[PDB]
Amino acid sequence: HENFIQCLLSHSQPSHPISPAIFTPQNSSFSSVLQAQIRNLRFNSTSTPKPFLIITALHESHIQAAIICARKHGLQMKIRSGGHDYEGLSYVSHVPFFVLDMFNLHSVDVDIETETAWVQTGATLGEVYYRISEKSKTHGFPAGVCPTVGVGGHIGGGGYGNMMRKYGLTVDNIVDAKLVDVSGRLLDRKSMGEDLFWAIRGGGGASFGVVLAYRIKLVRVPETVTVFQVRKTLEQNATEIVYRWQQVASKQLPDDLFVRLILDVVNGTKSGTKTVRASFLSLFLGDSNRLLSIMNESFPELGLAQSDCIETSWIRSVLFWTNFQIDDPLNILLNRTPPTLTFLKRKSDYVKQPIPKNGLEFIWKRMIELETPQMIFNPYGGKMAEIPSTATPFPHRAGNLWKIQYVTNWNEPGTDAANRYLNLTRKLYGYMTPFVSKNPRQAFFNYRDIDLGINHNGKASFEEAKAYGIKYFLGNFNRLVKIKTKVDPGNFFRNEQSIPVL
Ligand SMILES: *c1c(C)c(C)cc2c1nc1c(=O)[nH]c(=O)nc-1n2C[C@H](O)[C@H](O)[C@H](O)COP(=O)(O)OP(=O)(O)OC[C@H]1O[C@@H](n2cnc3c(N)ncnc32)[C@H](O)[C@@H]1O
Ligand SMILES: CC(=O)N[C@@H]1[C@@H](O)[C@H](O)[C@@H](CO)O[C@H]1O
Ligand SMILES: [Cl-]
Ligand code: NA
Ligand code: NA
Repeated sequence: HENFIQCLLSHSQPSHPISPAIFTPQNSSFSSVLQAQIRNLRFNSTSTPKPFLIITALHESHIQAAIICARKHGLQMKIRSGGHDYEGLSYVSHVPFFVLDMFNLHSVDVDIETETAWVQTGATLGEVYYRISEKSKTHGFPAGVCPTVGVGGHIGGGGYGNMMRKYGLTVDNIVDAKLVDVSGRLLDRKSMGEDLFWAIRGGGGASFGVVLAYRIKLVRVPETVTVFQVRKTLEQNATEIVYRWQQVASKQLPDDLFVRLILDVVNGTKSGTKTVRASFLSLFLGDSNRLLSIMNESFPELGLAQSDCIETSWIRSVLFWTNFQIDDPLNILLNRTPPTLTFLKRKSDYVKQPIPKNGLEFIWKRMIELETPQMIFNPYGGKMAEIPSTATPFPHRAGNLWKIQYVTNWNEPGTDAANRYLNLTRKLYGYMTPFVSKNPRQAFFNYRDIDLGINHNGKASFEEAKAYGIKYFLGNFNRLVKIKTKVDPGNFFRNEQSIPVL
């Protein structure tokens, strides 16, 4: 790989030297640089394939170099921003590969006048939120809950958060972007064209190029927002409460109200026994009095009271939504490292019809017998129902009541232990089949699941890619494929779930 390392130095601009950005295993730095952006401990095992090199891009020129050199030397590049990829596809590969690490490109330039912000893809959601909140307590951006998530993957993959019912996705709130293409041209919306600007807003940036920055459209948040978390076990009538949630959370609750439902298995009231806990976690873009009127009318079964409501800034709602204390200092959002790392599996599903009470009691018995899997239900409807399926590569719009995330975490290392938790996760997904979308079984790209299929990027690539691509992108998969064939016909930008060429 020394002709590649030489091509990189060969392409170095003298204003921004590439050498301090190149790490090979002979640098004693290498291990911690690889490890710094790892967010799934499954992909930090000794047996996990390591890149032979990491470029920690310090300038647009380092990206241009890495693309041009990797391309003429036929090398697999993995782009990494926040490293949250649930499958580690940003830092893991079964062919020899290097990682282009974007974390040093984390500029956030907030313009409250135009309600916009130029955000480098190496920035985290927490840095973006922190930087908005420093200029204005009445602006925000409808992205994800996890402060350490990277902008690159989050927006690339169609990121959502607790204001999607009001403002839609992250990708519904982009005015411009900067991207380096297969040719090493630095492009913006204008030079990139509407096809590529569409593709990188939910179609997985890493199939099309290195996104350097999104220009994001900020949104108005109220001077006061309301949050709550209310927990109900099966013994507190959780079945009736969940059942009612299903009928209102996407369909009836005003667009200002997001009520997430987290389902997990906890110790019951009788010793040794387990029960299902239904946690209702909410952001209301408004005050407790309007919320309490909504909930008394549309969802009284939750028993939401004034004592459940916390009123705070939009920025402190973010803290609350990531289990940080509501009085924590805001700069905790600048920590790029989560307080806990675990072994984890994620899958997703979409629900299009409410689960009958019989079906919920079914799920409670299955969840109690598998103990560890949890499910998170994220209501869609409001703006998510108003945007056409074609507006972004992300297709899941009207007709979807909610998105399920299957959440299985564990601490025990080793494949044997992994296989057990993966198996539990696959079983709950299996049980959920009749309740969730079918023909095809919809999936959310950002909840990446290699169980949906692996693109080996040879002869079979288009065939293999259909297996996850139709699930992620439904009928938009064909447009992604057309655009991929035009912007990257040689499939330089590839990964285990990349958009294939025709
Ligand atoms: C909470 C937590 C704790 C995690 C780890 C993930 C979360 C999350 N909460 C989320 C939420 O509330 N809403 C969401 O929509 N998603 C949430 N996620 C998932 C998260 O959005 C995805 O995992 C996302 O992909 C993370 O992005 P990242 O941190 O940038 O992750 P990677 O560096 O692993 O990259 C992911 C993926 O995108 C490609 N990529 C990264 N950077 C790129 C640039 N600059 N250009 C092009 N492509 C880029 C990577 O190659 C990889 O394929
Ligand atoms: C983030 C993390 O847990 N990384 C571990 C590191 O702590 C451990 O010491 C190292 C062996 O030296 O192996 C890594 O996977
Ligand atoms: Cl997560
Ligand atoms: Na290593
Ligand atoms: Na109402």
